[PDB]
Amino acid sequence: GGPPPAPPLPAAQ
Amino acid sequence: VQALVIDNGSGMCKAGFAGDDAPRAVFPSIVGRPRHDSYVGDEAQSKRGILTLKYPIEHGIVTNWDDMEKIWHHTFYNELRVAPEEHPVLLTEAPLNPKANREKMTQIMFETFNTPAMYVAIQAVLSLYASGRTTGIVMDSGDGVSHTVPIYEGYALPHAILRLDLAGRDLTDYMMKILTERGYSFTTTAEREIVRDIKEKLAYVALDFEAEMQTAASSSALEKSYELPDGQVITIGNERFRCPEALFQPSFLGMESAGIHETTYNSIMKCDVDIRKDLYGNVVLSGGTTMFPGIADRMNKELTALAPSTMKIKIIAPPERKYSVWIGGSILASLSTFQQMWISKEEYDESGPSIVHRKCF
Amino acid sequence: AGWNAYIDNLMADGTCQDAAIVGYKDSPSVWAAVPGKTFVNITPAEVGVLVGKDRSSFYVNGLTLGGQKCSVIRDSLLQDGEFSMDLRTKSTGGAPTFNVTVTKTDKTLVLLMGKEGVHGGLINKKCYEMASHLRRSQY
Ligand SMILES: Nc1ncnc2c1ncn2[C@@H]1O[C@H](COP(=O)(O)OP(=O)(O)OP(=O)(O)O)[C@@H](O)[C@H]1O
Ligand SMILES: [Ca+2]
Repeated sequence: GGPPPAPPLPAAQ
Repeated sequence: VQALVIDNGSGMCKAGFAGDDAPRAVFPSIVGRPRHDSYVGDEAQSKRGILTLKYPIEHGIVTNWDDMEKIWHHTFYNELRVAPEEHPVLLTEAPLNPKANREKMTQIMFETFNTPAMYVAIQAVLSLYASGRTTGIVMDSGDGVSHTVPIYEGYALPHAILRLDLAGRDLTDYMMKILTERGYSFTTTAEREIVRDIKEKLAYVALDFEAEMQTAASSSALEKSYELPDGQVITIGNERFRCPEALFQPSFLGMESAGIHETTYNSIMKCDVDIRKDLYGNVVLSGGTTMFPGIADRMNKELTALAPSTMKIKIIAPPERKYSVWIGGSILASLSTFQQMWISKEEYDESGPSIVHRKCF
Repeated sequence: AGWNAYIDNLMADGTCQDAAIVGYKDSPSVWAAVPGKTFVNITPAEVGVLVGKDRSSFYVNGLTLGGQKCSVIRDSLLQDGEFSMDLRTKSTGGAPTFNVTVTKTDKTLVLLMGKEGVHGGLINKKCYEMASHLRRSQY
């Protein structure tokens, strides 16, 4: 069908 | 500059510097406390008359973390004379070491000793390294435990690892007893030590056991003499080979277990079909209890008989196999590629002791 | 967002040659993967092996990922706290093999393949961190 929307990426260092 | 290598066993600890060809320090895994502050190693054994002696490693596994910590402290400060905060440390572990133990070693290194970096490697894997291979099966037998360990490209395969509680100390004990059944007495602690030397000096593995037994009853040709420290001379006959026969026949010790040869086959058989030939082709012996003469040949024979008739079988039993673990560790920690594999202090700080689970396997 | 960005995050540091995010519920499908590599071709059958009830057969048989034959080293995929499986590829003719980690979340599998000579440890840690972020997001 289709996949869910991606959540936000983990913040970076 | 130099990484350190520490191989902690049930009986003996081996410590040194990566790069070196031998451990700089080999000493008994013992902590002694006055019977009513603490000594480790050879000093504890010397003062064993006035100390309570503890063995913090049992069957390859740490059972007393305060004692272990003292061994490590002693290792760093007295035997190697280094400060642990200046060296990355490679530590060894038993196959199938409980997760909590692995975390505890990590935490102690980083929090107690301030190591800048550390790694924990399975003992049998390091032995494979020392023999120049990446894939094979290791049969490791020390003072308190035996294991068969299938390894693929450097990675042990826990599902197929087998354990046998039957090793050097049991062998020593069994020798004590059969000699006692022969007439001479052996029961005490200093007697045990004599018998262990007899074992180390005169025992061997027979190729065909039932034939050796007849041979020893037919003539006194396989009879060897041993001088006690008491000056006196005793003669040992078939005991020479009956002692080590227990590795192949654990009934001799009242065990239902399979022997080393059969447990090697059993481990192989749990492996991926595609590697079984590479295992059969690279059976590596390691540990002190593999120093018996005749052992490699006996293993060759026993496995050939369990294998497919076309299977190529090769037993690798290096002459330096008593310290195959350390040596392998020395080799590994010296590689430029091992530098990626360290747990850094920043990583420990970031993740905690459970980092060892992601990183060491 | 979307999922392709997850693949670029994973490939950013240059240790990896392949990455995939795969949904394992319902009708399994790859949500993102590096094109022209292996993971982009995993099948629902391959996925169900990974997540299924039979956790021993794959030791003697191996398993596959996008057709690539791999050997199982560690299985903790269904375990709370670890949620991972480590694998090594198989090859023929002396061609290089590579380390793989699969990590499992609420809805996804995360799959990573190391470049030559990259330790299974780096790959596991990496795939685990990403899974851990996804679990924290209810994914
Ligand atoms: N030449 C020899 N022949 C037979 N046995 C030997 C010989 N040399 C040492 N051993 C035995 O090997 C054992 C110790 O070996 P090793 O150092 O590999 O064990 P460990 O690492 O202390 O213990 P483990 O691996 O079981 O935790 C002792 O039982 C010792 O008597
Ligand atoms: Ca050992």
